[PDB]
Amino acid sequence: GSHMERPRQIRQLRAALQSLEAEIMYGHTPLHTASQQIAKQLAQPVSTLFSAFSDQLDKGSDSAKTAWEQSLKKVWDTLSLKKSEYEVLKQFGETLGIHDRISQQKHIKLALTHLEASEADAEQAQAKNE
Repeated sequence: GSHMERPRQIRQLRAALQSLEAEIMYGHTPLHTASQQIAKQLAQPVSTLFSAFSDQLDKGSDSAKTAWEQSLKKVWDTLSLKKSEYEVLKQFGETLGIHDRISQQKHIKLALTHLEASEADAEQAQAKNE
């Protein structure tokens, strides 16, 4: 049920993106391996975003940005999110292609906070409905 599923899926995305932020920033783990490790833990359908991303990166001459965008479009219809989440997730991809280290980091944090905010909106809509 979409009102119910949406907050839960945002919460999962916030978890997974926090882990990827760390690996990008100070990890010694290749991004494809980090994403696959997350995919193994998360429930479907959000898990498939991360396994698709891992595949695209691994067997790919694609930038991380391009691999992310492609994985996002591929899985999008399986998720229970609104367009506002899509745009946030797209901005997260665009962020992977930022070369300035500090600016990239801060734009990843913005994505995460944006999801925190959308999670609240989604919980508020749910609660309104009950």
